[PDB]
Amino acid sequence: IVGGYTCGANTVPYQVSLNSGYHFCGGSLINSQWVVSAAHCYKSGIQVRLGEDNINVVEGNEQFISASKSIVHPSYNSETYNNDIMLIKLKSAASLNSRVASISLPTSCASAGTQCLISGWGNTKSSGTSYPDVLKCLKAPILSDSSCKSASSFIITSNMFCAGYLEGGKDACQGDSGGPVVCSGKLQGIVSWGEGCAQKNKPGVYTKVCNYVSWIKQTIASN
Repeated sequence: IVGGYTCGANTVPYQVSLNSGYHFCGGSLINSQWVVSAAHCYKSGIQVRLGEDNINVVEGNEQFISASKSIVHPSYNSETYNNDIMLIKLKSAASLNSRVASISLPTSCASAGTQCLISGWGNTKSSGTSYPDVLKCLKAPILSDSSCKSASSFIITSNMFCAGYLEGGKDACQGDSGGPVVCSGKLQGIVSWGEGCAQKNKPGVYTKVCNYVSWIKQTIASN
């Protein structure tokens, strides 16, 4: 996260870190047995780390659980990043508490102008590389599709939405992928892609979760 702030230990209880010997993506806990992330974060042998703040220090509230199965969206297109969403089922149910909680799925889609919270352990520099060990936070608004496309020239589908500041300076970045975008208490987006980080007229692009509620619910009910 670029231009954000230190969230504070466990203030984002649904935030998860996907670990394959090292942190490589974020994710969101939607219930005791399931986590949602981006399809481009797919990897074999994933260990889900919940209740994390400093990812390099055992602080006492962590739960390390291996993934039993991963399901990438049936129509995920790695070239355009369309349908960039994936579900991960935990080998065992997580213990829910004040530090580890689930985030609600949306009922309706969020509209332009709505403020959202984006979090992650990704790069903090727009130019250069500097990875934080503690969770970073960023409040950013949803931009209208027209405003986004006109300014960025990005090729976006109806399964994506932009959020951020056209003036630049604040944005998600590498390492934040798969992370949550929460607006009004609901998971409305997943950190998906963009052009560089925090650049002018180049806001972040996120997977529009409200378009996948049916798939998510049906998949978890049958698995």
